[PDB]
Formats: sequence, C-alpha cells, structure tokens
Amino acid sequence: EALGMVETKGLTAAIEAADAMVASANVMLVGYEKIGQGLVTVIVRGDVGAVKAATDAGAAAARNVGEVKAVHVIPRPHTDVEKILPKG
Amino acid sequence: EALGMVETKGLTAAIEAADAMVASANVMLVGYEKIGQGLVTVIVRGDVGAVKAATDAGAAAARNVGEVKAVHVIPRPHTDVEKILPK
Amino acid sequence: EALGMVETKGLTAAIEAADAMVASANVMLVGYEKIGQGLVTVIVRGDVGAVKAATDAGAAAARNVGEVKAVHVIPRPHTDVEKILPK
Amino acid sequence: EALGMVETKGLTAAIEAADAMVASANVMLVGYEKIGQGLVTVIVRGDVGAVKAATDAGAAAARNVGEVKAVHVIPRPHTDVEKILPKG
Amino acid sequence: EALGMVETKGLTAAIEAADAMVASANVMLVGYEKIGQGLVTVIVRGDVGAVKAATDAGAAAARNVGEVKAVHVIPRPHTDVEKILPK
Amino acid sequence: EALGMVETKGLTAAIEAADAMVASANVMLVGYEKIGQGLVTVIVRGDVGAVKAATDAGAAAARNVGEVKAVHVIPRPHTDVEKILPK
Repeated sequence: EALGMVETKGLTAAIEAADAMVASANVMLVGYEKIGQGLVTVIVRGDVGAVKAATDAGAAAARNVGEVKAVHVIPRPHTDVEKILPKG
Repeated sequence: EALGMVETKGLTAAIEAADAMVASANVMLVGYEKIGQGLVTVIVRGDVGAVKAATDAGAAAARNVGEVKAVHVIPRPHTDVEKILPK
Repeated sequence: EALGMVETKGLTAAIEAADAMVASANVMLVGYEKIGQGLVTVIVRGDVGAVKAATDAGAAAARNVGEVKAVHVIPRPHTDVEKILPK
Repeated sequence: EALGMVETKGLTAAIEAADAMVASANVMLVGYEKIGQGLVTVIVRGDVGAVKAATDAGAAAARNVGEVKAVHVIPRPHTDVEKILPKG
Repeated sequence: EALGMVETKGLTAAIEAADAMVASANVMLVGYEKIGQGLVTVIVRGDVGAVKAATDAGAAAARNVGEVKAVHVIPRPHTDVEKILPK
Repeated sequence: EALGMVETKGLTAAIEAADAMVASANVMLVGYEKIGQGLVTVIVRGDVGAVKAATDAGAAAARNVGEVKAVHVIPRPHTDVEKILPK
C-alpha cells in the first residue's frame, strides 16, 4: 500500500540501497530515477510496515557505501499507487 | 485555471509535495521538471482555492523530507496553461 | 523586433517572470531554455519599449519568487531572431 | 578559415556574446552547445582575423552580462572545418 | 552471479577501470552509468571471486588515472541482475 | 587499436584538444562525452605511437584554454573498442 524512497549521491550507494531494501523486507523495487548532480532515487513498493523496514535497511546500506541525501515513506491509496511517480 | 508550483532540492521531496497536492479531488498534477543543481519543480492545475491549499500542503510536506526552494501560485495565468509552461 | 531575456535560478521564478512579461506588455513569449545548474532563461520578442517594460516586470516579479541571475534586452539583434537563438 | 569560441556560465551572456560577435566582425554564427552546470559555448566561423575580433567583442559583451569561462580561436583547414565540432 | 561496481569521478578513469576489470578476471562488463556531477559507474558480473579480483584491479588502475568514489561487490544480488539494475 | 583520452573542464578546451589530436593522419576522432560538472572527454583511435603523440598534443593544447582533468592512453584495449566504450 505504501511507497518508499532512498535518495543517494552516487549510483553505487543506490544499487546497494536497492539490494538491501529487497533483501530485508517484502518490498518490490519500482526503479531508479536520475535527477543529475550525482543524485539517484531508489523507489520501492509494498506494505507500510515492510516499506518502513526496507527504507531503513536501504538508508543504512547506502550510508555504508556513500552519501544518503533523503529517506522517506509515503503511505498511498490502493486505487492509484504508482500514479504520483515521475515519467522521467 | 490556477497554476501551482512547489520547487525542491531532491526528487524525494518533490514526490512528497506531489502526493500532498494530489490529495484533493480538484487539483490535477501537470508534471515534474528537472532543471539541474538537484532542483525539481512540481506543477499542478485547478481552482484558485484548491491550488492555494494544495501548494501550501505541498510545501509543508516537502519541508520535512528535503529543502523547499520555492512555493508559488499564479491564480490567473495570462497566455494559456500549455503556452505558459515548458515543453 | 527586439529580444528580451530574464534568466533565473529556479523554474518557479521563470514561470512567474514569463507570466508577468506577457501581462505587462505586447510581447511574444519565444520560450524557456534550461542550461543546467538550476538556470532557466525566459525569452520574449517585440518592440524595444515593450521588451524593456516586459523584462523589467518579469525581473521584479521573479525577484519576489526566487533568484534573478541576469536581465538583458538586445534592441536590434543580428541574424533574424530564429538564427540568433538556440534550436 | 578559423573557428571561434566564447564559453559562458549563463545563457543570457551567451546570447549577448553571439550578438556582439556577429555585429562586430564578418563571422557566421555556427551555434550554441550546452554541456550542463550552466555552461554554454557560442561557436563562430570565418577569417582568422575576423574570428579574433569577434571572440574579443563576444568575450567583452558576455563579461558585461555574466561569467565568461573560456575564449579561444582555432585556425582550421579549409577542407574539413566544422568536422571537429560535437554532435551534441 | 555476483555484481561488481567501480564508481569514478571522470570518464577516463572509468574506461581504465573497465579495461582492467575485463583483463584481470573472467568478468562480463554490463556497462557504464552516468549519474551527473562527473560520476560514472562501471558494472561487471561473474563469480564472486572473479568480481572481487576485477573490482580491486579496476579501482587500483582508475586511481592512477583519476578519482575513485566507491568500490563495491554484491555477492548474491536479489531481483536477477537485470531487474536490480537501472534501464 | 589504441584508445586515447583527454578529459577537460569546459567544451572549448575539449574542441581544442580534439583539433590537436586530429591534426595527424593516423588518429581518428571517436567522439565527445559529457558526464556533468563541466567535464568533457575526447576519445581517439589509431596506432599506439600516433595515439600517444596525439593525446600529449591534446593535453598541451587543452591546458592553454581550460583545465585538463585527465590524459590517458590504453595501448591494447581488451574487449573491443565498441564494447569498451559507452553508448
């Protein structure tokens, strides 16, 4: 039901965050978003609780590799969940 | 139609602003714009009051995630929404 | 016809400058140009006086919304407006 | 015969450089190149002497509006002049 | 199969890391990823030991050419290599 | 085939490096690569000696225009020139 995000400065940290997120909780990786200036956002989906767990492990994983710029969990409607996400 | 903008440093704060703005039934998400230096702009369209309330809710939500760089509402855009916005 | 430019750091300020420019005078909005590092240029065309008045109005407006990096008017451009501007 | 370049931080300064270059000497504007981080390169073509004159006025024009990052004149072969230029 | 990454500040360092990685071990170059601010990531795949040896060799090499920002090996990735990586 | 690279801060220095490298008949310009933070990489292909001489001439010329960030020659690239380079 919720959306989880880990924004890092560096792709290596983002890949590590992504891997940790999916390994730790029952979340599905939505994808990556590059906005420039080394900023990469990793987006995940699933239960709010599992998203909170995932985002936490992903934030930790990336801090061990590089710089974490933002960490957020967005509870979302079951009707139009991935609606709010960008189209690049 | 009113134009509402919330500009943030980071995409995570932009997605958070967009979620807060889209929360009301009369506010429609136009899109995101990446301009560099980590800056992302969220643009919404709707009734003046709805847009004002939305952008305020956007900025409030965005602040807690990352840096809000700008918050603005153009109640009566002059050319047309499509013409006044970038491609 | 003259060329008017308002360059801002942030898109929100640029949309506001654009709106003020077309509202102020009989100027035609050519478009926006993103060059990176949050820099957005709003370009307008018309009579020198209209262009001068418009750029002034767009700069003043954007200034209450964000950072204005440059404000410039080219009264008599060289290779006809289309040629002098980027694709 | 030569290639002239004025690289500015800001598009407003680049448009001003471009306008000054074509107004001052017998040069032809090739175009603009955006490389990010506010960096814009204005490229001109013609006689080496006219290119030197153009680049000088363009550098001055842009310094009056914004930041000039680089100014260079490249004498080139008449066979393949614009060959060396980027394809974006 | 394991995932190996060498992130550098500069493309020249990245090409050098890539070359050293494929020369050192039985690793397959997946590709390069540009994320802005001069950051380039070189990604390889193969046996954990081969990947460890390769990343080490690519980091050492790039270091004599430019700035290495990160060096990381994921021994057992989750959503099969293609899914875990960006498009 | 040998691979030669000259990485600079600014495009003007990159065009200058490319002109100096392309000056010899056995050095072929592969292209330019923009990676962000004002960084531009010029890549050339040819005989080892020609590539070495070219990159050195590139760097020398580039220095006088802007900042040279990296200069490197890979005499014997391992995969293949097309495979070892970004898309």
